[PDB]
This record gives sequence, structure tokens and C-alpha cells, in this order.
Amino acid sequence: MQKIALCITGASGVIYGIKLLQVLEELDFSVDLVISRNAKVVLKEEVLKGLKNVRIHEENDFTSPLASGSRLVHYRGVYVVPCSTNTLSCIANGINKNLIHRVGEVALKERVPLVLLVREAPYNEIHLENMLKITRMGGVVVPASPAFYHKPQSIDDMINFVVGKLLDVLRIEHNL
Amino acid sequence: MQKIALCITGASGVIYGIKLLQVLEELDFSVDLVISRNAKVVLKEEVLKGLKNVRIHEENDFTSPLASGSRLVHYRGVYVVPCSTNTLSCIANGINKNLIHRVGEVALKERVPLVLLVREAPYNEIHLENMLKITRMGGVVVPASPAFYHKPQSIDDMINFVVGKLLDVLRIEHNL
Repeated sequence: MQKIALCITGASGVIYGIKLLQVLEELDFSVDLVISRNAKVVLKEEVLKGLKNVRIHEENDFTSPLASGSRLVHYRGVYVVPCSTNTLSCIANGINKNLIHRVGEVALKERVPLVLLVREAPYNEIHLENMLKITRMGGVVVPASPAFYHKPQSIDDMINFVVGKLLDVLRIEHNL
Repeated sequence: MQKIALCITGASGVIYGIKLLQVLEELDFSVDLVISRNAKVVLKEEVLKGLKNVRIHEENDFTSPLASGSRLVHYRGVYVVPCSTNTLSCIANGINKNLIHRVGEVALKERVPLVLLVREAPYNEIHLENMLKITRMGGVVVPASPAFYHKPQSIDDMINFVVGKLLDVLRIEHNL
């Protein structure tokens, strides 16, 4: 089973990251998870898990294997779901305030697939240019914009849509 | 009561445009509506209205008052909800295949507020640059990315969120 890196930042829509995490486990992926403090509060205002093969890394722990290119090059990809506008900026500018930012920088320099789920509205020029820079650098930017193709009925149907889009980015087969 | 221009293009999420239309009427706005053929099919695969003060214009009718700057300068703003990637491109490049594109060009040259609701995923560089050009030109780009701040329960709660964001762009008071 391959390795996947998943970072969850403090932005509205932390649920997308939870759902993505659950699916990766179900599909038998060894997940290395990074959860920001900002993300912890959000999932509440918006822990005990029976999930398998998940290794958690402290958002402040730069000794983490994920912070080493030599280690990261063996992963199938890196997800930052959801990716706050702040994290988007930090990665686009190479400013590293936490492990998550570092992992983005490592993915970029090691050319490891990097996927971001942005959830903001409206967009200002900075948001657009940061996403453009990520994109031009090989990264993939996915806005949390569910569609109505499949005639969704619940919020759950829209979450799965976005999660399915994220998995398709890395060609991971699924049934959502 | 002021005038509002609303264009609905063929893109997944035509529902956002329907909801926005209903709210504008309820808030007592004289709405000039343009509906693409592409949009008609979509709302089905995804007419008889008891709505008041709505004047409909043919997507191909360039004689429409909306195609005249002298007329458009008196509107509070122009909505293109939802705005397909094609329409986004046409307006950003000044290519006019239909009335809707023309109205975007008129709004831009007459500096009439222009608001677009984009629904696409993932974004490629073209999508980003088109949105950036619209933005730099004074237009406002709103991605159809509902948030979970208000703890939504139904798809309806997410539609209202996005619709509320669109109204806030033009400072129109509402209770959604």
C-alpha cells in the first residue's frame, strides 16, 4: 500500500478533509496526518477514531519524516484539505510557519503531487495569483465548489462529490 | 426601485441563479433576465413563474436595452449566475457570441458592477487568469463554494449562503 500525506488546516469546510481521510483509510492507504490547531476548533464550532494505519504528526514538529524530501519522494501525493487562504499564501510564497507549510515546500521542490482544496468567496487578486503560482508550479488547486451533475440530495452528497474530485486528481480509484 | 441585470449561463449550478432571481423579486427589484439555451437544459437535467416585474431578453437579441451603455449605466449591477467557464473566457477576452457576453463588455466599459459566480473544479491556469483579469478590471468573481459557518443542514442552506454572498457584493440588504 502506498503512502499519502494529508494536512488539514483551519478553514471552513474541515469536513471535506475528514471525509477524504476516512476514504483513504477505507481504500487501504497509509496516511500521515497533520492537523492544525485552527482546524481542531473549526470542526467543533462547525479525535476518538477507529481508523487504521494513520500516523499523526504535530503541526509544529519539523523533525517529522514528512519534512524530509528524501522521505517525501516516496509518497503518492500530498493533500491540504481544506487549505486556508493563509496556508495557500504561505506555500505559494515559501513562507513556513508550521510543518504543513514545510510539507508543501518539500512536495514542490521534490515534485511530489500537491493538491489543495480552497474554500473562499469572493476571491481577491491575491487569492487568484497564489492559486496561479501553485498551479504553474505543478500543484493542483481544487475549489470546494460542488456541482449538481449527480443531482445531490444531501450535504453529504456534495461532500462526496468534492472528495471524489480530489481523489481523481491523483488517479485513485473510488466509488463515491 | 432600482434595476438589476441577471444572466444565467449553461453551467452546473443554474439553481443558484434561480434562487438569486427569486430573492431579487422579493426584495422589489426590476429584473432584466437573460437565459442561455445551455441554461434551460441544465435546470431540467439537474418557466411558468408567478414572479413580478421581470423583463426577459433573448440570448441572441443584441437590440436589447442591456446592450446599450447609455441604458446599462443606470443599473445597480450585473449578475452572471452561474457563469460558465466559456462565458467567463468570452467576457475576459471581449469575445461576444451572445447578448450575455455583450452585457459583460458593456458593464466593464461603463464601469457598471459586474458579478460572476464561477463553478468549476479543478481550476487550470486559464480559469485562474480569466478570473484575475475580470477582478483587476473591477469585476467581482465569486466561486460557488458554500461554507459551513452557519452549520447548514440542507442543500438549500448552502444555496442561500452563496446567494447571500452575491447580494453582499452589491450591498443589497437581505435576510438569508
